[PDB]
Amino acid sequence: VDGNYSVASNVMVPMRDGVRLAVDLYRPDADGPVPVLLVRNPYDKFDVFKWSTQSTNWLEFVRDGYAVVIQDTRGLFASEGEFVPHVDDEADAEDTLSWILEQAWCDGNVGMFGKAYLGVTQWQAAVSGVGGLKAIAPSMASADLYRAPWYGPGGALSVEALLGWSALIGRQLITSRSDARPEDAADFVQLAAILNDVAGAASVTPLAEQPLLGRLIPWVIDQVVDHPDNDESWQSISLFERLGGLATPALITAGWYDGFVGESLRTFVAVKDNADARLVVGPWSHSNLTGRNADRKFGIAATYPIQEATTMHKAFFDRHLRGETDALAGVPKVRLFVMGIDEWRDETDWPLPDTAYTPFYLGGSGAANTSTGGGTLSTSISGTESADTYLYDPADPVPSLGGTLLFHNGDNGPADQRPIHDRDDVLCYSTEVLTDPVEVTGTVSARLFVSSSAVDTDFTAKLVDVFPDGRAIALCDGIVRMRYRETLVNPTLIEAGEIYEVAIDMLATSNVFLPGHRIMVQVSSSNFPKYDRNSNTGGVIAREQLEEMCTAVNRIHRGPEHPSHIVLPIIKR
Repeated sequence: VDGNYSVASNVMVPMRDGVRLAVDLYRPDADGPVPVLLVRNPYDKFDVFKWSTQSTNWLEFVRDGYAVVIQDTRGLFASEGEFVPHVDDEADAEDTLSWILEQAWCDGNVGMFGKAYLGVTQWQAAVSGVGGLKAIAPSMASADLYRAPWYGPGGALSVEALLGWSALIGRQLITSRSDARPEDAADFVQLAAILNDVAGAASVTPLAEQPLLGRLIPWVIDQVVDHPDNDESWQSISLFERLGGLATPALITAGWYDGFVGESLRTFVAVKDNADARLVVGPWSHSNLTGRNADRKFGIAATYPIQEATTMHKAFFDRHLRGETDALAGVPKVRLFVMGIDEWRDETDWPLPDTAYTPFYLGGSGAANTSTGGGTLSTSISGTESADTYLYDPADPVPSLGGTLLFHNGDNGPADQRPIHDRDDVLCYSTEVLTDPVEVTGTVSARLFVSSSAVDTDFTAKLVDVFPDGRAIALCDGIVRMRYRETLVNPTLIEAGEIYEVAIDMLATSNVFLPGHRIMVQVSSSNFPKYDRNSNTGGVIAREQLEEMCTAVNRIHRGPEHPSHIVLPIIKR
């Protein structure tokens, strides 16, 4: 009977090392083998409601004759072994795909889908070289775990991401225990205390001293906190350099305020030339897919469109797993939610073909400190050589507000920035009020001429849409940790007082700045706890006591000889 299926629970699948991973099998009631979809999940295969609303109505796949396999990753829930994030998923996926292809009900075509960690596991499957894997659909995910979600292209630790995710894993571990331990109740209460105040949890120094999280999951320190450089421990789990050699179609989803957005987009660029890649980018954060935020509404069309996503995935799998050559007719290559006009729009490529990478130069009379300073943005080079100066004190960092936060207030991406506009360490530069719309859609970076009294420090840049009513809405932002200014791999310190030209990777955005709005940039030296705070010492930042840290007098240089600017991807239509 078409539309009918059965579900077998806890089918144990043996890995190469003998450890068995548990899967559930959703198999259509049909004669003959069927195409198969695999989901590798660290959050309990049984608990399909926890993630499915952020993905697809995938039971439609099963009713339409796909088999679906959902697997507990190694060491979690019904699976045997020991859980350490990322390090076993390449081999475990290869073995799992091999097992699936052997089964009587598999017709030789496997795909995957899933979000975040369930999207990472698809890139880790895709590098296995198993021919039966015909397509993947990694949503809001990354193929380079240093660059997202644990560190970033700027070389700063995403501390709220680390601590928030570790705490959720700890609670998961405790809730899943066969026999409760005497300390479970208290551990559970204190993991909730981390999740209720992630910035406070991230404020304890030394950062590397994590008595609770380091005990429940030592990888927190042993891998992430102890490896601030993009070293072999990170490269060993990175998939990115191998993506260019694949020929695997990929349906890639991202969100403009999602923690993985920079790496999600880079996977699309890395695979688009060798197979059928697809891009969908909505205005979502990792945990807020509604399109509604405290001070910014994108309209109901911005709500994660799960039914259209289901239709698109099925069309995608029909083309690549069933060989239905016309299945993707009418489906665009790229589909972006363009903010400002707040509309979905089809494109033929990402980056957009006619992108004009345009410098907007920092300038203005007087000091650019606070939103009532003199800072300007202009497409013309500033005529007068000036400099803006502020004190970055690690004990008083600029609080994170919106952006791509994951667990610390991570449901308000397009956050109003006015609560930090008064800060002397927040330099503001903006255009005049616009009389014509300006569309900025693409990757965004800054090039700043900076100097410090310290031998290391951070510099941040944040792009902002100023509304007529005064709302200053965050778009995209980035950081550069000065020791990593040239390389994330082999850092060197800087000379106090010397001027450096540094790039700040500000990820990406799609926004039409409408008439009556302004384009604004904030520059500073902290963004906490989105990023951990630089100690301004050149030390091992995560091993320093707050007392051991130094303040830094930092300076942005701007003028004809130091033309600091933000590079905006301008689209004109």
